[PDB]
Amino acid sequence: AAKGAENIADRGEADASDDFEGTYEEWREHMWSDVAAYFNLDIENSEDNKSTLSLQF
Amino acid sequence: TQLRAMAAKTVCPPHKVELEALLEKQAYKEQVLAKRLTMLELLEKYPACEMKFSEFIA
Repeated sequence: AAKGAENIADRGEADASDDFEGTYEEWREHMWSDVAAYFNLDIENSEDNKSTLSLQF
Repeated sequence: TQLRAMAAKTVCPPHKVELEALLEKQAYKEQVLAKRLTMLELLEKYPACEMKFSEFIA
Protein backbone atom coordinates (compact mmCIF):
# COMPACT_ATOMS: atom_id res chain seq x y z
CA ALA A 1 0.00 0.00 0.00
CA ALA A 2 2.93 2.36 0.57
CA LYS A 3 3.64 1.72 -3.15
CA GLY A 4 0.18 2.41 -4.67
CA ALA A 5 -2.48 0.02 -3.35
CA GLU A 6 -5.80 -1.12 -4.73
CA ASN A 7 -6.49 -2.92 -1.49
CA ILE A 8 -10.02 -4.09 -2.34
CA ALA A 9 -10.43 -6.17 0.83
CA ASP A 10 -8.88 -5.72 4.25
CA ARG A 11 -6.33 -8.32 5.31
CA GLY A 12 -7.44 -11.45 7.19
CA GLU A 13 -5.66 -13.42 9.92
CA ALA A 14 -5.67 -17.06 11.05
CA ASP A 15 -4.47 -18.17 14.47
CA ALA A 16 -3.56 -21.85 14.34
CA SER A 17 -3.61 -21.77 18.15
CA ASP A 18 -7.35 -21.02 18.20
CA ASP A 19 -10.04 -20.63 15.57
CA PHE A 20 -8.28 -20.50 12.22
CA GLU A 21 -11.39 -21.55 10.26
CA GLY A 22 -13.59 -18.94 11.92
CA THR A 23 -11.35 -16.06 10.88
CA TYR A 24 -10.62 -17.66 7.55
CA GLU A 25 -14.38 -17.88 7.07
CA GLU A 26 -15.01 -14.30 8.17
CA TRP A 27 -12.34 -12.85 5.84
CA ARG A 28 -13.55 -14.99 2.91
CA GLU A 29 -17.23 -14.06 2.89
CA HIS A 30 -16.45 -10.40 3.45
CA MET A 31 -13.78 -10.82 0.80
CA TRP A 32 -15.89 -12.13 -2.11
CA SER A 33 -18.35 -9.29 -1.59
CA ASP A 34 -15.68 -6.58 -1.44
CA VAL A 35 -14.42 -7.73 -4.84
CA ALA A 36 -17.99 -8.40 -5.99
CA ALA A 37 -19.30 -4.89 -5.64
CA TYR A 38 -15.92 -3.82 -6.87
CA PHE A 39 -16.10 -5.18 -10.18
CA ASN A 40 -18.69 -7.53 -10.38
CA LEU A 41 -18.42 -11.18 -10.32
CA ASP A 42 -19.51 -14.48 -11.66
CA ILE A 43 -21.09 -16.44 -8.61
CA GLU A 44 -22.77 -14.62 -5.79
CA ASN A 45 -24.40 -14.80 -3.81
CA SER A 46 -25.52 -17.41 -6.05
CA GLU A 47 -23.80 -20.10 -5.53
CA ASP A 48 -22.10 -22.58 -7.71
CA ASN A 49 -24.25 -24.71 -6.36
CA LYS A 50 -22.31 -27.71 -7.26
CA SER A 51 -21.89 -28.90 -3.78
CA THR A 52 -19.90 -31.43 -5.59
CA LEU A 53 -20.02 -35.20 -5.00
CA SER A 54 -19.23 -38.98 -5.65
CA LEU A 55 -19.73 -42.41 -4.00
CA GLN A 56 -20.79 -45.68 -5.54
CA PHE A 57 -19.84 -49.01 -4.44
CA THR B 1 -19.37 -28.46 5.07
CA GLN B 2 -20.21 -31.46 7.23
CA LEU B 3 -22.84 -29.53 9.09
CA ARG B 4 -24.54 -28.31 5.90
CA ALA B 5 -24.53 -31.78 4.47
CA MET B 6 -26.28 -33.05 7.59
CA ALA B 7 -28.74 -30.16 7.72
CA ALA B 8 -29.76 -30.91 4.11
CA LYS B 9 -30.61 -34.54 4.97
CA THR B 10 -32.52 -33.73 8.09
CA VAL B 11 -36.29 -34.21 8.05
CA CYS B 12 -36.52 -33.22 11.82
CA PRO B 13 -37.34 -29.50 11.44
CA PRO B 14 -36.18 -28.46 14.95
CA HIS B 15 -33.16 -30.65 14.42
CA LYS B 16 -32.35 -28.85 11.23
CA VAL B 17 -32.61 -25.51 13.01
CA GLU B 18 -30.12 -26.73 15.59
CA LEU B 19 -27.55 -27.99 13.13
CA GLU B 20 -27.73 -24.68 11.30
CA ALA B 21 -27.43 -22.74 14.53
CA LEU B 22 -24.00 -24.36 14.80
CA LEU B 23 -22.84 -22.65 11.61
CA GLU B 24 -22.81 -19.21 13.23
CA LYS B 25 -19.39 -17.82 14.07
CA GLN B 26 -19.82 -17.75 17.81
CA ALA B 27 -21.63 -21.11 18.24
CA TYR B 28 -19.19 -22.78 15.96
CA LYS B 29 -16.24 -21.56 18.10
CA GLU B 30 -17.89 -22.25 21.43
CA GLN B 31 -19.90 -25.46 20.82
CA VAL B 32 -18.04 -27.13 18.01
CA LEU B 33 -14.37 -26.15 18.22
CA ALA B 34 -14.02 -25.62 22.01
CA LYS B 35 -15.57 -29.06 22.77
CA ARG B 36 -14.35 -30.95 19.78
CA LEU B 37 -17.85 -31.99 18.78
CA THR B 38 -17.63 -34.49 15.85
CA MET B 39 -19.86 -35.39 12.82
CA LEU B 40 -20.17 -38.90 14.26
CA GLU B 41 -21.42 -37.65 17.62
CA LEU B 42 -23.98 -35.46 15.77
CA LEU B 43 -25.14 -38.37 13.58
CA GLU B 44 -25.63 -40.36 16.85
CA LYS B 45 -27.51 -37.51 18.36
CA TYR B 46 -29.66 -37.27 15.13
CA PRO B 47 -30.69 -40.76 14.05
CA ALA B 48 -33.20 -39.33 11.56
CA CYS B 49 -30.61 -37.45 9.60
CA GLU B 50 -30.76 -39.39 6.32
CA MET B 51 -27.14 -39.13 5.50
CA LYS B 52 -25.79 -42.30 4.16
CA PHE B 53 -22.58 -44.10 4.65
CA SER B 54 -21.02 -43.35 1.35
CA GLU B 55 -21.65 -39.64 1.76
CA PHE B 56 -20.23 -39.82 5.32
CA ILE B 57 -17.04 -41.47 4.36
CA ALA B 58 -16.46 -39.01 1.51
